Amino acid sequence: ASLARAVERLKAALERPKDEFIRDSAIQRFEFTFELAWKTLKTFLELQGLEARSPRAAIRGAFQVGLLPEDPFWLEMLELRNLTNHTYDEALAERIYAELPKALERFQELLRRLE
Amino acid sequence: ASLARAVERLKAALERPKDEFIRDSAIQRFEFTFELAWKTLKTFLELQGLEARSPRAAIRGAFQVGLLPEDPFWLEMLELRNLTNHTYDEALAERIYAELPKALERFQELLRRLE
Repeated sequence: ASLARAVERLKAALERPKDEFIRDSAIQRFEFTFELAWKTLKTFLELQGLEARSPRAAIRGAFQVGLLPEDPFWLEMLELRNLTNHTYDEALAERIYAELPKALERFQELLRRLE
Repeated sequence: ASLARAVERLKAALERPKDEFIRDSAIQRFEFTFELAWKTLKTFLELQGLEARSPRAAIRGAFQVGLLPEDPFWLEMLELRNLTNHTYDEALAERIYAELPKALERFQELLRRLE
């Protein structure tokens, strides 16, 4: 499970010229990237004593323990991520794809900070 | 939200010639088309005067009331449905995709029977 590669796959879909297929595939890739992301934070945090038993906690953890800089947007992403399974609603699909480009910026940031 | 419509969205992605983006989008259209499917059984069961709290309970209930015929593949789908988030692993995505054409036959069947 490589984070650097999951990002590469998300970026990929995000550069293509949008249509419903590339859209959904972007959303799809957004989810598994987020899974590897928070697990990353987890492992990192646990390494130094702290404990994260859930994504939000891993976000909150990284925020205090330095790592990621105070960005209320991460919590915003977490919220979108819970909707991916309700995208049978095409408007919600669009509403989500609209924020992926930013979400990508955050992931690219985490990759950097993890040195 | 229409199940019949969500099924049509899956069919579409399945007819198009394959590649990564289409692959991933078919997975994502499965992630939600399945969510509507169990929420549709739940509703049906409720109207039947029964109770179903979870996806499995709903599928088991479907078999009991005689809506759907005995088919162990429905549980395999649920097992697949819960792996979408572990798609950062491409060997898995391919494993899921391969089973989608079968899953579509079953969704179309459910739709046909709710008639």
